[PDB]
Amino acid sequence: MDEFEMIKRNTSEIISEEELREVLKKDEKSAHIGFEPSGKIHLGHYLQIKKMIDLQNAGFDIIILLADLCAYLNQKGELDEIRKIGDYNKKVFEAMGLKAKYVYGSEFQLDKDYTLNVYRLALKTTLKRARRSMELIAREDENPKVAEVIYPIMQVNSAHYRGVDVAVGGMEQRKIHMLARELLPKKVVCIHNPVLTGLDGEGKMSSSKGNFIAVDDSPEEIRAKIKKAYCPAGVVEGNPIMEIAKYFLEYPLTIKRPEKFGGDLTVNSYEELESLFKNKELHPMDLKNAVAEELIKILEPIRKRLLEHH
Amino acid sequence: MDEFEMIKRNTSEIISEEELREVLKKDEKSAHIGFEPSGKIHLGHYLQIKKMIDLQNAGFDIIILLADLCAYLNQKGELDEIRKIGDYNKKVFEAMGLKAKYVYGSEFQLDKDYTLNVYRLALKTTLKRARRSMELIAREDENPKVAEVIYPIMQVNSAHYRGVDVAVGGMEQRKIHMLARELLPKKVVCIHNPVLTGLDGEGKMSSSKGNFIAVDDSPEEIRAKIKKAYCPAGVVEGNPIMEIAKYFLEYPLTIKRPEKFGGDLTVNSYEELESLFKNKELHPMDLKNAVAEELIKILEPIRKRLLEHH
Ligand code: NA
Ligand code: NA
Repeated sequence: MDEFEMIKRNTSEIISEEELREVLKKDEKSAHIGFEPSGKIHLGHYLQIKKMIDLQNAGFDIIILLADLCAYLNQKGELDEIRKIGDYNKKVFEAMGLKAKYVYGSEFQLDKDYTLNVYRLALKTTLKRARRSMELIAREDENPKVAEVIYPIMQVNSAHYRGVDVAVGGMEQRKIHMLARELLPKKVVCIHNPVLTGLDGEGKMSSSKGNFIAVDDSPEEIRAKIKKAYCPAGVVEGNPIMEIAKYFLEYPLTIKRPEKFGGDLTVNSYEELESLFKNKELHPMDLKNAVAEELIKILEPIRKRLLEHH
Repeated sequence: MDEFEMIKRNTSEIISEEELREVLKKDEKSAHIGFEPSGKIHLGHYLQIKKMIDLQNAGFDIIILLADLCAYLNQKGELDEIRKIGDYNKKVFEAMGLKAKYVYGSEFQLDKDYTLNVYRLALKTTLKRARRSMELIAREDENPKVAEVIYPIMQVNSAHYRGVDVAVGGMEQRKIHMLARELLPKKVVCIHNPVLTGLDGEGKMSSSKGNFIAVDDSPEEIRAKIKKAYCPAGVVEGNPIMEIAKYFLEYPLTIKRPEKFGGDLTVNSYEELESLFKNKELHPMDLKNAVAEELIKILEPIRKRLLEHH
C-alpha cells in the first residue's frame, strides 16, 4: 500500500492529490490540525488523530494546535478554563500513541505580525464568504457576533504564519481551507476527514450534542450507547454503527452469532461487511454486538493509560 | 458664556450633558478625536478642530489620533502611504493654531493587550449592530469585507485603551459611540459635531466627493466654489452657504450690497441672518459674496502658513 494511499485511506477528500504528491517527495514536511479544547474526547477526535498518525508514519512532523483563542472566539468560555481543558486533551492524544508537538494558538496568535495580517486578510475577505465558511462550525446563536467572522481568518492566517505544508481537518472545515488556498501566496494541501454521524443518527457527532462515544467511556457505557444507537437493517448511510466498523475496526472481522442465527461470520473487509448488511444478511443486533466488543478492545489501551493516572 | 455653553456651541449633541458636567470639574481631563488621513483638509475637518480648540480652551489635554490603521481597514490604501498623508494632515492642523499631541493609531493598536480586547469586544458585538454602526462611514463596496465590522470595535477599544474622558467626532460616529458607552466599563462622554452639506447640496461634504472647500483653496477657487454652490432663496436647510455662515463666520457681519439692492446690511447674529434669508430679504448672490470674502479672510492665515513652507 502506497504512502499516498495510506494517507488517502478513509479521507473524504484531498485538496489536491497532485499537490500532496509533490509534498511527499520532501524530506522535511509538516502537517497540523487545530482542536478547540473539548470536555470529552470522542471518536471524532480519534478519527482525526488516527489520520495524523498516518501522516507521522509517512514521515511528517506533526503539530497539534490547542486552539484556545478560536474556542474563545467560538463562545466556549473564558481563556484560562479553555487552556486547562486543552491540557487534558493533550494527555488523551498522547494516550492515543500520537508522537507530536503541541502548541496553544495564543502562543503566536497575538503577535503584532500575526495580528496585522489578520487585518490584511480581513480586507480581502467578504462578510458573505466569511459567514458561509462558518455555517458548520459556529456555536448556535440567534444573534451572531463579529467573533464569528474573525474565526475563519484566524484559521487561515495560522496556516500562513506557521508555514505548514498540510492542513488536516474535518469536512466542515473545507470552506475555510478553500479561502486559505485562494488568499495565501503558498497553497496549503488540505486533507479532510469525514464527519461522524451521531449515535441517534439525527445529526453529526459532537461533544456538545451528547451523541458520541468518548474514548474513555466504560465498557458497559459503550455497550449501552451502541445498543440504543440508530441502526436500521440494510441501511448503511447515516448509520453510525457501520461508520465505526468502517473507520475503527480491523479486518478480517469475526462476527460472533449463535448457531441458531447462522453462526459465526468472518468478514474480510468493510466493503464485504457493507454488502452483507445491505442484503439484510447481517442483523443489526449481531453487528452491534461485534462493533461494541471490538471497539471496547480498540479503546482499552487508551482508557487504561488514562485510568492509571488515577 | 459658560465653559459648558462654549463647548456645547454648534454641536449636534452631547452624550450626555450631565456627564460632561462632571468631567468639567476635574483639573486633569482629556479629549480625543480620530482622523483618517485625507489628501485634502476641508471645512469639515476645520469644524471639528475648532471644537477641539474649544475643549483646549476649557482646559482639556487634546489628542489627535492619526488613524492610519482605521483608514487601512476602510480601504484608503497601503499603510505607508496612509501615514505620509497623516503627517501632512498634522501640519495643516498646526497651521490651524491647535495645540495638541498627535498619535498614530498603529502606535498602540497592535499591542497584544489591545488586540486581545478587540477579540473580547468582538464576542459582545453582533454583526448586525456592527454593520448598522458603519452605514455612514464605510467606503462604498458592493462586496463588504470583514474589515468593515472590525473598524467599529477598533474605534471602541481605542476609547477604552487610552482612557479618554471625552470622545469627539461627527454625527456619523454616533452609533459607534453608543456601542462604546454600552460595552465599556467606563462611559466616555461623546460630543458630536454636525456633518456639513456638500457644495452641490446633494450629499454630505467629503474629501472623496469633490464637494468641499479645502482650507488651503486659493481665493479665486473659493469664490468659484461658492458661486456654483447650492443656495436657494429662502432655503436654509441643506444650504451649505448658510452652514458656512453659521459655523465659521464671526458676528456682527456686514454684508456689502450696492445701494440699488438695499445697501450694506449689518447682521448681529446667525439667527438674524437666517430670518433675513428665509424672508427672502437677503438674496443668495449677496449672501454668497459676503460668505466668500469673510471665509477667505478666515482661512487666510492657514493658507499663508502652509504657503510659507513652499
Ligand atoms: Na536526505
Ligand atoms: Na488644582
